[PDB]
Amino acid sequence: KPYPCGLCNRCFTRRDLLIRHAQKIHS
Ligand SMILES: [Zn+2]
Repeated sequence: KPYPCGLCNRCFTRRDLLIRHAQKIHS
């Protein structure tokens, strides 16, 4: 899989978790 977040300096596991991370913290 695929999922770097650009708001908090990161790399990742599930998709749904990145969506719930930005859609729960950033916007
Ligand atoms: Zn973040």
